[PDB]
Amino acid sequence: IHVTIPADLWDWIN
Amino acid sequence: IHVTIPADLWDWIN
Amino acid sequence: NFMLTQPHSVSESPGKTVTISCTRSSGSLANYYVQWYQQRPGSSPTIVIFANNQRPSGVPDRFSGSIDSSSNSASLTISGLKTEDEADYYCQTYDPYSVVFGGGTKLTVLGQPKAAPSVTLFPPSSEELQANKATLVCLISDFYPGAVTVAWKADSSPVKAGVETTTPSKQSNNKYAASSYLSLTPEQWKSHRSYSCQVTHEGSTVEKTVAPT
Amino acid sequence: NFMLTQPHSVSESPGKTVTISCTRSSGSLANYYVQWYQQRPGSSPTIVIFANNQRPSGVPDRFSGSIDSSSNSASLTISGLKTEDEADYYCQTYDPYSVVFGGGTKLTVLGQPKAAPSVTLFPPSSEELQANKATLVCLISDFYPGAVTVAWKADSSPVKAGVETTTPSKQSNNKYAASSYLSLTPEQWKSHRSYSCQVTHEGSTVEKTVAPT
Amino acid sequence: NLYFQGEVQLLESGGGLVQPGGSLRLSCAASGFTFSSYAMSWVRQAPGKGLEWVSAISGSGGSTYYADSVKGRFTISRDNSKNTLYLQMNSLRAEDTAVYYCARDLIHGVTRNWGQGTLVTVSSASTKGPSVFPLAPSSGGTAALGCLVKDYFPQPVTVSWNSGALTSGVHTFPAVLQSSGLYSLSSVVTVPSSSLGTQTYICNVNHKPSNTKVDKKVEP
Amino acid sequence: NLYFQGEVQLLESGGGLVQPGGSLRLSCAASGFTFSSYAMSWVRQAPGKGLEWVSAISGSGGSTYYADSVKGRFTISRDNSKNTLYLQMNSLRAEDTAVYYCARDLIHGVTRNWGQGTLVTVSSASTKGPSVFPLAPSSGGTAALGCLVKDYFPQPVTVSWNSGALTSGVHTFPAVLQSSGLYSLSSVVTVPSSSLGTQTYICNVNHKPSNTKVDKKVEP
Amino acid sequence: SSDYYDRSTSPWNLHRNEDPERYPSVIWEAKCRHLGCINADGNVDYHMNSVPIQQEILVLRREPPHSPNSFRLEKILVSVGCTCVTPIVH
Amino acid sequence: SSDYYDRSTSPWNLHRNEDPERYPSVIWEAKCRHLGCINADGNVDYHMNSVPIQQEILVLRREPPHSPNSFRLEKILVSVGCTCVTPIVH
Amino acid sequence: TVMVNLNIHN
Amino acid sequence: TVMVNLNIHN
Repeated sequence: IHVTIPADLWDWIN
Repeated sequence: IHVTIPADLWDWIN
Repeated sequence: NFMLTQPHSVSESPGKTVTISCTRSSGSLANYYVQWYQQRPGSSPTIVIFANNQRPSGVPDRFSGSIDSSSNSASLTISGLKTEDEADYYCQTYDPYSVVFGGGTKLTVLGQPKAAPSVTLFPPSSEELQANKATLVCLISDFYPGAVTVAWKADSSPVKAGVETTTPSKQSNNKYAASSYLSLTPEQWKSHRSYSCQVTHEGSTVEKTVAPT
Repeated sequence: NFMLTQPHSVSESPGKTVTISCTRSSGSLANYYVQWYQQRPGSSPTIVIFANNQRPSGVPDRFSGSIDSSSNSASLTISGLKTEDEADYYCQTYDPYSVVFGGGTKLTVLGQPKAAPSVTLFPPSSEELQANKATLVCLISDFYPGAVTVAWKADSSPVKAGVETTTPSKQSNNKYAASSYLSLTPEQWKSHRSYSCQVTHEGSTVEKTVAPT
Repeated sequence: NLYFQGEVQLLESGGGLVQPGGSLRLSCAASGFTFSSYAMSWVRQAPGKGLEWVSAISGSGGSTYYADSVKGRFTISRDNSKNTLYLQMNSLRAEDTAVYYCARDLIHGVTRNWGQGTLVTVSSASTKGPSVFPLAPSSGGTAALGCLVKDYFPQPVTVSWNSGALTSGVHTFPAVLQSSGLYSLSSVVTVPSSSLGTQTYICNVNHKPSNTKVDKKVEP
Repeated sequence: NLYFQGEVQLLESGGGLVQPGGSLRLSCAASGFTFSSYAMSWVRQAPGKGLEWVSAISGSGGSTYYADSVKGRFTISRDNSKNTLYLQMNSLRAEDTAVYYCARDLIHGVTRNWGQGTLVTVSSASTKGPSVFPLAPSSGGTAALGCLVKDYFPQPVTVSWNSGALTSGVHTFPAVLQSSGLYSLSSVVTVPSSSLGTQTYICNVNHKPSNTKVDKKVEP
Repeated sequence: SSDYYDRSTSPWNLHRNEDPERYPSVIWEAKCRHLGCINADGNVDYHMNSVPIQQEILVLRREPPHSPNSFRLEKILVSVGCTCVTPIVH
Repeated sequence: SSDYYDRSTSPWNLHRNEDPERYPSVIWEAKCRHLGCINADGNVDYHMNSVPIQQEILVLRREPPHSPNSFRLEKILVSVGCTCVTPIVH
Repeated sequence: TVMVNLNIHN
Repeated sequence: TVMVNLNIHN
């Protein structure tokens, strides 16, 4: 699997 | 990682 | 908050037109929609008029709402009056927080024929006397108008103690029914020679008598 | 679609009141908001009235809108009239698809003082004659009213061929400017003894003469 | 109207007997319309009295309204996923005794549809199933016989004859409220005189408030 | 009003010369307000004529409106993420020659704010930069001198003196439209007579439609 | 589940936006019925406008379309219902 | 990004719903200003009501809260704006 | 790349 | 469990 998420969501994950 | 998704989304994945 | 005032009673003959006013104290009536409900005995209210003058699918053109700001009042008019229109009518409106119902108007269709009352008197059952109690049962039915007087007698002497009487109520046949009870001791019942239920209707009195075995 | 009709011109003295009508053909005017714009020379239109009678922050109480359905027309009134109010005024409205502007009304504040025209005439430059062409330049300025007549003469004889004249235009000082050109062959210029620009304003004529070297 | 006559259905439950200071929850199951987009109301009627508005709630449940008389004691709520309206009533008082109706509102204050109603009784008096006494026929070709349904609390009682096989000639009388706080009523039936001896006449008395069902044989 | 006088800003670009049948795109950059919640309009004015509505679009861009004269040839659109309004004009005709204004609408048809305008010229005539001729001073203490800016197309030309150091006494005259289709104008300046010889007087002529800048020294 | 679309003074119609490549597959988009709003007398009034109310929502797409192993979470704009706006604010 | 909340006849206020456990963290919820709608004369009219327009949206939560390794994608209901409804439909 | 254990809900 | 390679977007 390969999943693309917004940069916005990636910031929240950190 | 552990991700919970709606049954609705799991049906669409199949 | 505020209140709505409507008459207690309204009367007219069949085919004629009646009008029920509903006056609002605090606030302008014209700023809020006024609703009209019909309530039959023992039934949920039904809508007759909503939003000042709108009729639900099924309500006859006989019923119509109107509002008048120069008096701060709403009105319900019933033209071509029928006997089925006899019921209790409520106006209803609101302000930005409250919802208020008027006190209700009782509708009477004049012209209905006079009916003599049917009286049936029951003495105490053996099962009841065995329980060491005694009740005389007076049942009044099929009378019109619904104004009745009940007076009990032991042999010939009157009695006011131990008597419980209902208020008249409308029957399915548009006539009235009532009931009166005499709670006695088996000793009071067994001592007297007889007992009688006297019911007066529009001046005429109908009597029923029972005797201890 | 539809159209709006307004007068071509409106005139009044300072301090007095003017009124510009705007009449709608197809559709009811009262169903759609009417806007009023002011347009100064060479400038974008500015809003004077929106939604029939609303004034934007900064528009004086002198300006006021009104609508009249008994004539299907909107009006713009300007009380306490000033010289700054001289401009072009447009009414605007719409229907469910279209947006329509009226033809415009030109406002004239009467009472402004008469001004004699300043005429300056230039003969052809050496650079231009070198290019084998010749132009005489007549510049008319500082005149009021903006109605001027330009007539060219070669020595004393009139000339209608090769003359191009502008329409008057408002200057920064609220006076008018115009310009007239005479396109000649260097041969026509070099042959004659002199040339003259004659400009007439309110009956009086001001002349300027130039001669070939 | 967006809805035809009869499609909006409102069904209340939860009424009953409670003591002063007690708590009770009313439920109103809705159908036939898009529940979440309607304001809902509670309206009550004390026995023999007029209609009195109690409370209201917006479609979303985000806004609530109460009559001054119930403010701080009652809470209206709704579950839009269950198409159900609620009324949680706390510190209940004798004045709260009424039939409570569920109502659908077109906008706040415009009630368009009513439920069937549910009876709430606030009293210190204990529930009491009735004592059923036969009212034997005696002295036309028509005999009157009945049942005396004595000393029950609260209302209501239901009277049937021969498990509902006998419906014609039945006259079940409205109850009398005794000075004791207890109710009594009578049910009479007119039958042919010749049928006495041949036929068995039984009154089936149902008092749901005390879970009491009593069948009394009425003999000549 | 939700906005103070001057905060709404509308800036058009994209006007120019095009041949009959040609295409051109107008842009209108907006600021000072929530662009996505406003209907926008295009309005035009032919030189020496009245205002004429061209087209309109809703806040979302979901609805479009056109004058009968431009239907099927023009397309209004917007990029709400860029706060920009557009007008794509196809099969352009001589009648489309105008200053085109961008407009903010309170509701469809209620125009509240206007842009600066952008000039669109539809003509078969080629762009042509002007020929600048000095208009030498001669016969008060005040001398008149100028520049004849001859045979340019289309409008506009801008005239400055001494790179904008000389602004007082300058009178730049409105252009004449020759029978040829070409324009001509004159710029004159009144200077002290005693300054001739000492001072150098230069007219700076800018004709952006042909990318022509010409500086002419005007000598006695 | 809601009948506001029909009771509003700025009423709307729901349009099915069908895309099997995204989750949710069907999105019902509000499209306003009229340019104006239904006034106090049941008539369309053009002294006001019906405008759609938009909301940015997260959706999952099969990116690239039809492919099984990859997916993309992205924000899209959707029309939810319509409201009534006037040129005069009070 | 939009000023309909102020120009609507059913105007609303935006309330920040802040939750660091979900993405998006901040959701601005519409809360209607009045029970009625602003009529043609700038007054609150109670012959109609302002009602919120709700939309089901997907959100990602840290489930259980604060934890790093697990997450849950779920649908929630949010108020987007308000519309004006009347008891009379025409 | 990361190890994802995904489960449904109801 | 499944192998998930997740990347950002802009």
